[PDB]
Order: sequence, then C-alpha cells, then structure tokens
Amino acid sequence: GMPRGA
Amino acid sequence: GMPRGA
Amino acid sequence: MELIRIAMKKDLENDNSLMNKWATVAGLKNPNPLYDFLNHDGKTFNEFSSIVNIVKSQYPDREYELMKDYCLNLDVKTKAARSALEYADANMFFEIEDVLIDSMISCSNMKSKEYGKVYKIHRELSNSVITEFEAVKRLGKLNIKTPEMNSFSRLLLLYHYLSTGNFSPMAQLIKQIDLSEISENMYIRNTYQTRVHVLMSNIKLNENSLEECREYSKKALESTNILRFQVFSYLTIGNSLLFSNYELAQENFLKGLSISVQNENYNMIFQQALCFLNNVWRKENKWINFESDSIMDLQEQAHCFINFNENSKAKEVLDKLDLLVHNDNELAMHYYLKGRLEQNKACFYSSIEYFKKSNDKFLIRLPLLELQKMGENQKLLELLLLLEHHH
Amino acid sequence: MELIRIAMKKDLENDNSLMNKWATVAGLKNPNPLYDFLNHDGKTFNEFSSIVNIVKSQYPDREYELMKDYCLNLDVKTKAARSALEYADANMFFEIEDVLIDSMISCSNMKSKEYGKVYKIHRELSNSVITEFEAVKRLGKLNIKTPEMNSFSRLLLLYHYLSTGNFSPMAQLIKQIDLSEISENMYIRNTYQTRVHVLMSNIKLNENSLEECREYSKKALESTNILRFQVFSYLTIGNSLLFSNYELAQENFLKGLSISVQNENYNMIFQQALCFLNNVWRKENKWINFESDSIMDLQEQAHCFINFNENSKAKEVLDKLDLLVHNDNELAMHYYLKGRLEQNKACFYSSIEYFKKSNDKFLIRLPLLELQKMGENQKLLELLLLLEHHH
Repeated sequence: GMPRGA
Repeated sequence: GMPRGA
Repeated sequence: MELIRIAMKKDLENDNSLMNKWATVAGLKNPNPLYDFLNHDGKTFNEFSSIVNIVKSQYPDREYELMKDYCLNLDVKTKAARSALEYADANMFFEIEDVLIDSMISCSNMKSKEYGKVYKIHRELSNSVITEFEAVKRLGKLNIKTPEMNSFSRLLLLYHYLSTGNFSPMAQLIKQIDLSEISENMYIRNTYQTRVHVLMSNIKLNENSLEECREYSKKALESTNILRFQVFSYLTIGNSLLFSNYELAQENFLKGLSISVQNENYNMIFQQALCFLNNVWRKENKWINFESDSIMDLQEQAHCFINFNENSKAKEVLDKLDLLVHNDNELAMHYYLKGRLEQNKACFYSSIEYFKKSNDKFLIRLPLLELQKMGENQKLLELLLLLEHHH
Repeated sequence: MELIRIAMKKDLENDNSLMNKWATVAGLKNPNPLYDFLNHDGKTFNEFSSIVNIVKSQYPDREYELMKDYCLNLDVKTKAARSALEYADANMFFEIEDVLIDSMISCSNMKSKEYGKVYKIHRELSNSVITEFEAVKRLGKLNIKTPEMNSFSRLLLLYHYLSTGNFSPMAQLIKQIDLSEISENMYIRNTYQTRVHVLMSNIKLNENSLEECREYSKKALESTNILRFQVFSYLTIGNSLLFSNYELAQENFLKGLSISVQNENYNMIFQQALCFLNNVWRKENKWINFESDSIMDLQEQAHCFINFNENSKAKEVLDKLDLLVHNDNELAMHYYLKGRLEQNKACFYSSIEYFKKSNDKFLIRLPLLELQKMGENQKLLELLLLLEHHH
C-alpha cells in the first residue's frame, strides 16, 4: 500500500 | 412514466 | 341562511331523530351545538370535523356544492375559516381555497393572515409561479408563529420535491414535522397526519421498502374520509405492487378508479397507473392515451410499441419526447426506453444515473433488469445497486 | 538541577553573548525570565515554546535527552507539565508522554488531570487497547471543560480514522475543531494548529484535491519545528504527486529520508513511500521490504512482481496476504492487485467498492484506470467515478 500519516 | 402523488 | 342549514332544517322537519344521528356523526356529545349552528347566523362548531362529517353522512352527493357555499360564507378571521382553508386544499377545491386565501391575507386576524400567506406560497409553488428558492425565502420572511404553519411550510416543500422527481431531500424533511405540537385545531392536526401518512408511503416506495409503503398507505386510508388522500393511497399501494403482483396492483388501481369516477383528474391518474402496469408486464395495453403530448403518456406509448416490436412507431414517439424538457426522474425513464429500443447498454447506465440523481430506488429496477439480461457482471450490478448519488 | 540548566550555565560561563541570543530565541524578549529560570528551580517560562526553542537552537543533537530530563522533572500540576504532555505526544516521545500521563491522572490539579485522561484515551485507542466506541464513551463521561481538550478529543478520533482507513467522517469532524477558543496555552494552540494543517492535508489528498493538499502541507511546514510534522508533511506532498510527477514525488520522499537519518520509523515510512511510488510507475523497485509481514510491504512485493509478470511469485505473496486481516482501504488495494494478476474485472469492481467505503478518492484511480484499459464502457466508468458509498 501507500503509507499515510499525520 | 409511473404516476405518483400524495 | 346558507344551503347546508336550509337543507338540515327541512330534513329535520321531515325527520326529528336526525339531530341525534347528526350528533353522533359529528362527534358531539349532544345536539346543543347543532341547535346553536342552525338557529344563529355566524355560529361555528368547535371542530370543523363536525360539519364535514355531517355533510358526508347526509348529503354525500352535494358535498362540494354545500361546502363551497358554507366555507365562502365564513368569517375569514375565524378558526373555522382556517379549518376550511385546509379542508379545501386537502380536497384540491381550488375555488374555495383561493377565495379563502385572498380574503385571509387581507384580513386583520394574524393567525388567518399567516395561514393565508403560507397556503398562498404552496399554491404558487405548486403552479410553478415561484421557484423553490423564492418560496423558501418568502416563508422565512413570514416569521411563522403557529405550529400548524410550521408543519405546513415543510409539507408544501415535500409536495414540491415529490412532484419534481427530487426525492433525496424528502426523508430528512418529513422527520422534522412535529404534529404533536399542534394543539388548538384538531381538524388540521388530523388532516396533516393523513398528509404525512401518504407522503411517507411515497417515500418508502421511492426507497424500495414496499411492505412499509403499503403499511403507511393503509394507515392513511384508516385516518381519512377525504377522497384526495384515498386516491393517492390506492395509487401508491398499487404502485408498490407493480413489479410483483399484477392482479393486486390492478385491483388497487381499479378500486381507485371506482372511487374517482366523477373526477376527471383522478380518473386520468388511475388510467395512467394501469397503463404503466400493463407496459411493465408487457401486456396488451388498452389504457394508452394516444391524444396527449405529456411526457407521462408519450413514454407509455413508446413503451407499449417497444413491447410489441413496433420499433418505427416507438422511434417516432421517442423523437417527440426528445423535443420536450424532462426532469431527472422523467429523463431516467427516457433513457430506459431508449436503451430498450436500441439494445444499448450506455442508455441503461444513463437511466441509472438519473434514477440515482432523483433518488428513485424503485423504478431503477427496470434498467438494472435489462443490464442483467444483457449479461452485465453480477458484482458490477451489486455495486450499481448499492452506490448512491451525492447531493 | 536538570541537565538543560546545567548545560546553559556552563555555556554562559564560557560565552556571555549567548544570553542575548537565547533571549531572542526563547521569545523572552527580555533576558529576565532566562536569568530566573537558570537561577531558581521551578521557574518556568510562561510558554513552553521558550525552552523548546532554546534546546533546539543550542543543543539540537541532545533534544530528546534533555527534554526527557526536563519534562519528567516538572511539577505535574503545572501548565508546563501540560504543555510538555503535548510536546511529548507531538514528537511521539511515548516515554515522556506515558509517564506524564500516569502522573497527571493521579494528581489533584483538575486541568492536568483532564489533559492526562484525554491523552490516555488517545494512547489507548492508538494502541488498539480500546475500541473507538469505548473511547467515545469515556470522552463523554469525562465532561471535558478545557478548550484544549475539546479540540484534542476530536483530534484523537481523526488520528484513529486516518490510521484505520475510515476517511469519510474526517472532513466534517475536522471542521468542528475551533482552536481560536484556546487562549491560555499558546504552545498547545500552535502545535494543534500544525496538527490540523497535516490532517487537513491528508483529508484533501483522500478527496483527490491535490493542490489544496500541498497547500496545507506547506502551511504545516511553515508553522512548525517538530520533526514528526515535517515528516508527515513531506510524506503527504510526495504522495499527492504520485500519479503525476515522479521526480518531484521522489524528491519529497528523499527529503524525508534525509531528515529521518536518526529515526528508524520515519526512515521506514519514506522507504515505503518510495516503494509504492516505484510500483505505480512500474519501475525496477529497490525499496521493497522483503523482511516484513505487514500488509503494506507484502502488497508492494506483489505489486512489483505483477508489474514484471512474475505471476507465480505474485500469487505466493497474495496467498500470504489472504491469511492476514485487512481494513477496508487495505482490502481495496488487495482487490486491485488480484484484479491485475488475474485480469479479472470483478476484482476491480470489489476494489472500487472498498475504495468507496473507505472514501478514498485518490487511490481509486488505480482500479478505474485498469478497467478503462480493459475497454470498460465510458458511461459506466463515469458512474463508477462519480457515485459514492452511503456511510
């Protein structure tokens, strides 16, 4: 998958 | 069409 | 005196047990309000239910003639005149209604003035004289005080959404109606209650929740003696049966026809309902209106022609329909018909597009079926069934 | 004493010109409180901003060492301990944070107690020790009073939605945060302001609003000196460029790697971003993590194998993925990979279903493209592009 973060 | 009413 | 009182006195002279009967029919505990009403000009019953129920019991064949006389003779400032404005609108007696309206918006009683101005906005929106935006603005500027007009200002929008094939706002809006807040005028509370039953039945139909649809229409039938609401109850029950039970759908539409005999508009509605029914079941169709340029009737001409492989005639009719302006729900049906005539998947996808925009989960079953007949992938159909248009 | 105080004393002894430098750095705009902090225990700057900025200016390589020392020696009842709790959570310094938490929920200051219990719910939800339902119940029973914790009780849910691939609630929830209501703690207002910038950037990415996404991440970068937020800003900017600008996406991820040299977690995140980038562009992939059993890394193994028609190896990886639990967004990617391996349209329909459920309008461009390449009907693709899942 595509890494996502905040 | 289909008649509709209220 | 007025016609209803003239008639009731003469009938009393011939039969003296009537006062009692009229008492029980009118919901009164005894004939006191009856004598007050007969003997004194300008007297009004507590609940408008009383005089309506007597007229329907004793002079059912004269209901319009009598009530037009009575209502247009009431003091516009009274509660009975407000009750009569609702009675007239519910029955679509536009001649009683509009006179009561232009009289009430002029008068000096604030409650009647408010009823009159709100019902005026309903009539203007219903006749496409104002837009929904302008109706909403005017209603806002009214600073509505009564619970009755708070409810009716929502009801009139619901009628507008339904007649314009814009079904997505309806479910949320109808939940904001709180009739239990109506305490002073029980006739208006009970008639608005019927109104909500019928509208809710249509919302359930549009959500493809057919058992619920029929339940609400049965509640409507139980709660009323007004022909308009009985008509739309049988229409909606019959419609809910369109895809499943030909005989019971037909029986409901013919029941509606049987109580609608003397009303050209209602009779036409049930002819159109039976016309659509027979096209859905691809039967010989004796109900087609060949002398009409309405979208409703032209669509059923084309549908019947397609069903019987008269593709040239169907194409001539769809040609006529191309040169007419359609709302989204009408357009969805148009693309369904084109898809069937042309055997064209893209038309059925456009039909689905506009059924989603109108939020019609019932009639969308027609293009879906056709896509399924053409071998569309089952997961795709499931996906199309479950996704929605974002408004 | 605390290490930070010791170091500043020493350095001041060797160079006096430092204090003026620190004065402008600490926002103290008056070396007064600087003197007071050094000479007297328990002195705290009015804003935690001051000591943070000094540590970063003078001892950037020792920040953690010093701050863990400072923060864990503060009076838990103070504003400095509350500010330090946010400093610790923002930096993912889970040591400082969790010890401060277990100290604050025990103490007798109500403000610190409230911060402690709210951050505790955040940490428990983040570690999947409690469910979202239990977190919401607990937050409700706390009867939150401070504006800061009103904001953070929303922020913690947003973090949960983002990490679980449940994007649909985020836009409406993030609009309900009002940081302008925070007036006492400017460090917490400004840090929360960065948090909102980064979350907003992610929400815009998930809505496929790419230019807005980059705008919000730029705002985040301008607003902060916290590595954690800089990392996720470059990550999100780079992601927003995935489908359009290979070189600039790569440049943002390489910038992330360069600031991540000493942080294994952030480094791994940028390796994963480069891994996904190179799979999207079907390039040779030097970033794959072959020593991982996470869905993220295994998916990129399979994607790379599929790109190079190593279908047996791809199937072995998808076999491994079959024996692991997936969230909706992860499952959408799974069905995309299955669809490409099998050339199976139904898999792309399932992929689309789960992208709609997670409300990911960005990654859904992958299955849509594949369907288009396989010759899907144009109107149909338009329907799949524009219809939405009912949440």
